[PDB]
Amino acid sequence: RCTHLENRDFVTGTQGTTRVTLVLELGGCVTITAEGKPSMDVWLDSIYQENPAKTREYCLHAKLSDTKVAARCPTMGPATLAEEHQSGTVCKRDQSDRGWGNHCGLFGKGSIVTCVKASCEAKKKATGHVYDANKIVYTVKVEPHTGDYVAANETHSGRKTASFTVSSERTILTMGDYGDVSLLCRVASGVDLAQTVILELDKTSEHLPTAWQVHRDWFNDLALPWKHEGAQNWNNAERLVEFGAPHAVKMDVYNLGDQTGVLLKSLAGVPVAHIDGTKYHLKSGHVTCEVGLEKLKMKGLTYTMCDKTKFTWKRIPTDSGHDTVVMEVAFSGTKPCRIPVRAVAHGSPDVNVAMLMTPNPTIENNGGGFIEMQLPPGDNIIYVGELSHQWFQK
Amino acid sequence: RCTHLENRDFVTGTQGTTRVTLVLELGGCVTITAEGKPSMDVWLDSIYQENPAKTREYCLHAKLSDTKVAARCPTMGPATLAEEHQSGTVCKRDQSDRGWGNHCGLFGKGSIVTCVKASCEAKKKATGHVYDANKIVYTVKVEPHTGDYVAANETHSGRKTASFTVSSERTILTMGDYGDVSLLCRVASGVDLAQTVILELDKTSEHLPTAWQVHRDWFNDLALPWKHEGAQNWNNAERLVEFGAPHAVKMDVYNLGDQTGVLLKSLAGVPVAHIDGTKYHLKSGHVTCEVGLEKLKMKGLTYTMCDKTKFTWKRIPTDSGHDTVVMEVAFSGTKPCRIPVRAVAHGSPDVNVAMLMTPNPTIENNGGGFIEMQLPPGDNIIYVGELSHQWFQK
Repeated sequence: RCTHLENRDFVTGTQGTTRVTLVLELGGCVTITAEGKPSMDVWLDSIYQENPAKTREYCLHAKLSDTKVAARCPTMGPATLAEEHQSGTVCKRDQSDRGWGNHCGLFGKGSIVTCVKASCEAKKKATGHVYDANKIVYTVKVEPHTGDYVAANETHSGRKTASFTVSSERTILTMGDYGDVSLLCRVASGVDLAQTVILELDKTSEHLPTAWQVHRDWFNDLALPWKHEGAQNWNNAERLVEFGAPHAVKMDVYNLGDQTGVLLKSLAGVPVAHIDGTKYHLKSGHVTCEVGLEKLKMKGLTYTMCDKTKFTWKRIPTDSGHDTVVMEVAFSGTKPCRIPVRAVAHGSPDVNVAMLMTPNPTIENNGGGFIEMQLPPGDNIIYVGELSHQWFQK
Repeated sequence: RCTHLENRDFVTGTQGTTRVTLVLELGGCVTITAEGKPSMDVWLDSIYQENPAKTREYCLHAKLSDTKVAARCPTMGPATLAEEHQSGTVCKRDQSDRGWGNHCGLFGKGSIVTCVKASCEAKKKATGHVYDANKIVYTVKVEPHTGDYVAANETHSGRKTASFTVSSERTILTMGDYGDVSLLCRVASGVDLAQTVILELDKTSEHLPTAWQVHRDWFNDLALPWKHEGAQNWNNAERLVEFGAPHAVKMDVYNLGDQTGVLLKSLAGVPVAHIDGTKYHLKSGHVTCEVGLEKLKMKGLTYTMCDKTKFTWKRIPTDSGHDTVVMEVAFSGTKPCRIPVRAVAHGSPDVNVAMLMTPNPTIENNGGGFIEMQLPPGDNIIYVGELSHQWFQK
């Protein structure tokens, strides 16, 4: 959740910097590191609104019923059945080729209308929701970068959270023993959340997708029948119906079937949005923080060095990703000790080249001893006391 | 089925014409009329092949099962589960973001493939058939134009049929008592019936359409998984599957759902082809006939005129459509009599202007006495003996 996340920046300062101003986008993480304070990771974990507002619904499959055909003789009048008074029904008026051998009198064209009742099928609804900047929640998380951490989904009593609305952006956070990071987070959505919609389908028992963040323009002009929250019936039922020509005095009525394919066509390469029932997640957004570290303290520098021998390599210094070396160690002897780390560049043994992200590495009780250092390029030798390993830097 | 059909031509001759050469397209009708013979209607009723050849099938909805995920550590190797040996299965290879907190060792990208089994759903097949000129059947129908007929779907022992293959186009036809129309019909398909296909869906209990005559090019490049007649499994299953990105070591697999809408989209305004189980109907085609009437005879001219009074109007001379006047009459007295018809143009009473399509109109037992005449333009008076009615001609 930070050595992991490919989207990792650092931020470093003069000791007499004490504000930092970042942007955090989603599921990027930043490691802030600063002279004589402990490196923190800050990151933006979640944007969402709970019970967002429902928008129009869309029919993806029509239920057609009661084909109604009424037709008049070519002088007589024009025809009507009065179900074109009603809604959630689809009606075409044609003229039918009418003679004698079709119960008429004059040879001519003999006005005809057929209507049909259009309802939507059991669970083939598609449902918008809209966001309100005033109701949305931005979640930043701080966690010290000491790596007395766990593996990628197990919390931690240092590792704290701050939740910002638009309307409240000024939390202070207690980092186990290290003191207080302050946060100030000017919220910034992305689009007009009156121009942006979470679109949902019904979970139709497959490996098929449920949900998409999508512009409110595109949604609103979709090719489908629609209503607002549980309404009478459907406007634009005719989007899903089509009529035959008239033979005689009958006129065929068709269901252009199931738009599910058609919609997921539309949505090709739109990536799916996320949802925890209540909580609707934005996929897009960022937030911009003033991270106030005038008030962190070091991991207890109050401790005596680990006996320089009793270390063994939990993890071989391995390439990190983000342009650092990281290593775990086990040190069997005494308990809470400050660790002796150092590394040096062939040529020059009397000068330490280790630039630590892991400033005052300790081995604690439960455990500890992850080290992240950045090293000059070339053949170096890394030392945790006497324990050593090679390193080449590219 | 001929005063009805908007698509009616006539053909008329010198008495010493005896061949006629027509084209008949489908569900157009021609009325041939000729000095001192009885007017016939000829027309092309049906083109079809029985049990046409099946082509590829197309899947309109996939059944996905057994998502199989296998992934390797970023030095280790590349990954395989061996279900990408198999077919009717869909496999993507990605690289997954792999670290320490994902059971690995090196920080890197750690080759992963997931496969899924793709079968097609209960009755969501789409099925071509192809035509063979050698196997197709062209049906012409002759029926005398005396209108001792019925109403638009009740046969008649005069009204005869001739069925032409490519390979046999020379029937002679016995018209009740009138003699023999000969027919010679040089068959002409339309498209290469190796470039033309009846496309079918499964009758999915709606007012939805089943069938379409369609070019074999378009069909063959459709966006769907396919097999030949009941095969192992499906090629191009991947047309209907799509994969998530890889989180960790898992990689999501999706069903782009139901192509029915998508296909009927494609087919918008293609009009539906027809099918009687065995018999597949072309919607397009025509056939070109030499109609040999050197051998028709008149309705029995052997009869005495109807008493000129005892006629009453079954149907008022009404506009036909096709540029003729048509009328029915009832004549209560004696029985088989030849009818006295005539009409005249204000100005000039001593000269008959009635040009009959209904040359030797009789009233028979069961019944009779439909008259179709064509009249010069202006105020005329039509007379069946003494019975009379006005006519204006435009």
